[PDB]
Amino acid sequence: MEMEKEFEQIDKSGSWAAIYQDIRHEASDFPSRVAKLPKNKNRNRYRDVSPFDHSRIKLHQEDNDYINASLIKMEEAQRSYILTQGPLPNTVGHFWEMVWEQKSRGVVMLNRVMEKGSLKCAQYWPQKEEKEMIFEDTNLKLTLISEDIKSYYTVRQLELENLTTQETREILHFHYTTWPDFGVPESPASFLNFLFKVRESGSLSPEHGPVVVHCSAGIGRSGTFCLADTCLLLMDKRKDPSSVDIKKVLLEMRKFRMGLIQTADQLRFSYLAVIEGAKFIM
Ligand SMILES: Cn1c2c(c3ccccc31)C[C@@H]1C[C@H]2[C@H](O)CN1
Repeated sequence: MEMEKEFEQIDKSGSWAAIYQDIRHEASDFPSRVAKLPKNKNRNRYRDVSPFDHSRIKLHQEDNDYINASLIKMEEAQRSYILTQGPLPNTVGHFWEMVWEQKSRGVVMLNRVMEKGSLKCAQYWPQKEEKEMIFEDTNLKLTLISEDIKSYYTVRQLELENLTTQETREILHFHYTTWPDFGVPESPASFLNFLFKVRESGSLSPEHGPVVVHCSAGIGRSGTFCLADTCLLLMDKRKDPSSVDIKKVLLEMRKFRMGLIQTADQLRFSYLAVIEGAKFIM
């Protein structure tokens, strides 16, 4: 079926939970043996969210190459994404090592450091120009260059330096600051405006490594971001945009990381975002 009328048909019939449970039943199951090794317990935020072995990002290190991060490679859309958990106190150096090694231009953050009165990720970037951060375990230096605070999101320019080679690179930090502590946004308008700002920066384009996108577990809000981006790109590429099937795209993405889209409300929100976004594109 088309999307917008399939949407109204699920609303009128109140069957979002049944649609979402079908997706959960059909989703891929692949091994995640490296994630579960005892030496990696303090590298995982949640015991039930792990990268598959076949798609995990490897650190260029011979001691321990493990990080909780996955490469989502969308062949028809010609887009790739790295989805990862919010960094932990003992993985902030690994996080920036990955950004460096994978040649990423942009980092997309969809959570606040504290939500619901608890810490959802480490403070992993500097908040003042004159107070830079040094990660001694991976030999990197990170400096805040500029910050632009808007009503729904903040954009930061960062300088990442590999202290071993003295090479430097400019990284863009895109921080969506207004996702509610509970539920999903009422309107997709600010989320779509944010997606378009990331696109306009070059951070999603083939001349760079994959964008790094995270929330707390790296599957819920993060899944919504890449699902909406890929569906909108396919609607622009194909002769028949009504052939784009959001459930089929989501199942394709779940071949590369488990659990993408965590609730039926996030699934409905993803439909809404793609529907409204397709009208603005034209
Ligand atoms: C524009 N730019 C540059 C750097 C940089 C670091 C942070 C923000 C912006 C930056 C470092 C050097 C020179 C230039 C170049 O673009 C890259 N290499």
